[PDB]
Parts: sequence; C-alpha cells; structure tokens
Amino acid sequence: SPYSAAMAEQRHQEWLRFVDLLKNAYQNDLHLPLLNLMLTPDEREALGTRVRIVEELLRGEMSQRELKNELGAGIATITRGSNSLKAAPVELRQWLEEVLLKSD
Amino acid sequence: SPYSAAMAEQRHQEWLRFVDLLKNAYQNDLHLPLLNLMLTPDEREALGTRVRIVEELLRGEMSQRELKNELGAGIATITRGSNSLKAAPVELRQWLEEVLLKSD
Ligand SMILES: N[C@@H](Cc1c[nH]c2ccccc12)C(=O)O
Ligand SMILES: N[C@@H](Cc1c[nH]c2ccccc12)C(=O)O
Ligand code: NA
Ligand code: NA
Repeated sequence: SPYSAAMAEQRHQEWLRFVDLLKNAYQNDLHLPLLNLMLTPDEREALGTRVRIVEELLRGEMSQRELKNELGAGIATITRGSNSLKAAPVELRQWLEEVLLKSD
Repeated sequence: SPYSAAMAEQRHQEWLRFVDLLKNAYQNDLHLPLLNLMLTPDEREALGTRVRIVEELLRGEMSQRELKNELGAGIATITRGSNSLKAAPVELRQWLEEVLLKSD
C-alpha cells in the first residue's frame, strides 16, 4: 500500500507516548524496570555497544577499521553510527563531547 | 567460548552507561535527538507498538488473538510482552496501570 500521512501521524503519536512514558519513569526511579520490560536482552546489548562506538567516533583516536577489530562491531554498524552522528544537531554533538570525553 | 562473568560485568557497565546518558539527556531536553541518534527507525516503531501492547494487556478488554488482529503484531510478539509483564516488579505494573489506563 502507498505511504499514508495519516498512518505516519499515528506512528508519531505512539513513539512520543514511549518517549513521555520513559521520561516519567526516570522521574519516579522506575526507568530500570521499564527498560527491562520494553527492550529485549539483544537490544540492551546493542545500545551499550552503540554508546562505545559514538564515544570512539567523537574521540577520533581509532580508525573505523581499528574500531571494528577492537569492539567486534561490523563495518556496516559503524557506518550507520558515523552517518547518524554527522546528521545530528550540533548542540547534541557538543553535549556528547562534554559528557563522553574526559577533560583534558 | 564459555560464558564469562568478567564479560558480563563489562556488558552491564556499558548498559548502565546508556541508561545514565539518557537520564542526563532528559534533564537537558536533548532526549529526542539522542534517541534519534541511538535507535533505528524500525526500533522506534517497535517501541511505539510495544507500549500499545502493554496498555491493552493491562486493560484486559481484548483477547491476545484479538490484539494480533487489531494491531498487526504476531502472536510471538504479544507473548513476549505478556511474559515480560508477568515477570515485572509489582510496583512497575501498578504504576503502568496508573499512567496508561484512563481514570474510571
Ligand atoms: N540512528 C541509527 C542507529 C544506529 C545503528 N547502528 C548504530 C551504531 C552507532 C550509533 C547509532 C547506531 C540508524 O538509524 O542507523
Ligand atoms: N522485555 C521483552 C521485550 C519485548 C519484546 N516484545 C515485546 C512486546 C511487548 C512488550 C515488550 C516486548 C523481551 O525480552 O521479550
Ligand atoms: Na577513538
Ligand atoms: Na485490552
């Protein structure tokens, strides 16, 4: 079937419902049980790996091929990361540099 | 290779790093860009669907087969949801009932 702006609107509301639910879970200290409920073990592992990739890409010490060898992540995975980082708002990149990199 | 408690410890620290990063993103109003960076479009769609499944399972109006027919989600998916809900801390279930169900 063709793309539907109407269906896109439904998907968008459902996504924000998750975002807002998680926001409130953090406020009540229920984020860990909520994330354990909402994600699979494999998704949780993937997110932990993705943070490492973003940190190393921001750092710029390792080449992308070195990262693949070091973390076990395939090139396709690293590329998705690199492309998403390049597409992010500058303010998010600046904040990630502040929190993920050590002062120096 | 055999399971390693040492590798499990590394995975656990990486997961908490994501959890804590997201916590801080919410505090700075950078959660939307962070989630857009960290998840794929398919994962975001899956999370929106999972919230709907949990809401309908808590509500108890629809049978699991009716849910499959209504939301397009396969039985395997619904079952994972049901099993994870049954395994969650009672305090999380009680909170979900309070926020996902309408007062009545
Ligand atoms: N937003 C990314 C998600 C992603 C996949 N692999 C990654 C590796 C690192 C960081 C983010 C990612 C995407 O749609 O591709
Ligand atoms: N914690 C669940 C994640 C999950 C998969 N499918 C779901 C559907 C609804 C709610 C949660 C889920 C699991 O490991 O299976
Ligand atoms: Na690096
Ligand atoms: Na229902």
